[PDB]
Amino acid sequence: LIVALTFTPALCATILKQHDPNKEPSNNIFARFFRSFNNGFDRMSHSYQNGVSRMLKGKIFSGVLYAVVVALLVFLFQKLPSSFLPEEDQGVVMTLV
Amino acid sequence: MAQFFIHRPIFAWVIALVIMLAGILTLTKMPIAQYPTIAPPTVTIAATY
Amino acid sequence: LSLEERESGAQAPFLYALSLLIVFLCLAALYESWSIPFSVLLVVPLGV
Ligand SMILES: CCCCCCCCCCCCCCCCCC(=O)OC[C@H](COP(=O)(O)OCCN)OC(=O)CCCCCCCCCCCCCCCCC
Repeated sequence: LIVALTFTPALCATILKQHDPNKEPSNNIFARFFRSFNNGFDRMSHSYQNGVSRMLKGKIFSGVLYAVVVALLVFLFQKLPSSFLPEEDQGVVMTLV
Repeated sequence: MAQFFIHRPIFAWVIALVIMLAGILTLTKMPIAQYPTIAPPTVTIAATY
Repeated sequence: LSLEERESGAQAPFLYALSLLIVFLCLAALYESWSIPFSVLLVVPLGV
């Protein structure tokens, strides 16, 4: 928190460079990757929004899904056994005779 | 306040550097154990007949 | 004392390097400059 309040704002003031409203996109293997990634993520966001809308309209379906989720959680909580600490190989063996 | 250090970048750098130096110095002297717990005392008495 | 000396060797120069570093850093914080502190630092010989 403190670092974000003091050190990073100074770093941004000092180290960030002013934006330029000019036709300076250079097509490059290193560069075009980012444009393609941005387009893909932009449409993926639309897909997510559509899924959210269908979730909101379907009250019963969302309710039952969440109920099943909590039920599966509680069912699996029992299945794991419980111990204080794990057993670690420590590279030594003692033998009793 | 953010404004104070926005105008005094060298000051903010110096504070960051001092923190890092203190931490590096600390790391060169810390104890290293597997667990935070420290075992409670034991006293043993030995006699031979 | 001989043993003490052998243990205490190389502490003073290390210790005085740390102090000079921190003095530089504090002077830089005061003047807000990386080059100004050195004028102030150059004065050490004169007193000694
Ligand atoms: C391993 C190293 C130790 C690590 C400790 C943990 C990190 C502590 C936090 C970092 C401390 C950084 C210290 C930097 C010193 C800064 C000196 C300075 O020049 O700041 C000036 C500033 C005032 O600035 P301004 O009002 O703008 O005026 C400028 C001119 N117009 O002044 C100010 O705004 C106030 C700044 C604070 C002033 C502190 C005063 C020093 C008091 C020290 C007493 C404690 C000593 C403990 C000794 C222990 C003994 C065993």
